[PDB]
Amino acid sequence: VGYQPYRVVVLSFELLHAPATVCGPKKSTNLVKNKCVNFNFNGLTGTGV
Amino acid sequence: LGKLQDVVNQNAQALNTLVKQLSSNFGAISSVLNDILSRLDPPEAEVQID
Repeated sequence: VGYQPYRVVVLSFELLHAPATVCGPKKSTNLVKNKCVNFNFNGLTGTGV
Repeated sequence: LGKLQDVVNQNAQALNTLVKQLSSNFGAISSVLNDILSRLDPPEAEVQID
């Protein structure tokens, strides 16, 4: 149990001035319409109905 | 009519260019002010916002 070939992998993370290119998906929230609500749909953080 | 059309066309073009002016960097690294704030800390990004 001390000399068998073990498969060792390393999963490091990158932290720089970039958006979340690869990460766990956020839980889908509730949808609201006709209310002044902020959203971030992949290209902008815009506030509006 | 030319005298009634130019006074509207010039104003519309000026407003359109006001919209266009925010799409330029003015010598900075980004156009929108939110990107430099999100990617750089405000102490070093004071020159770009200025």
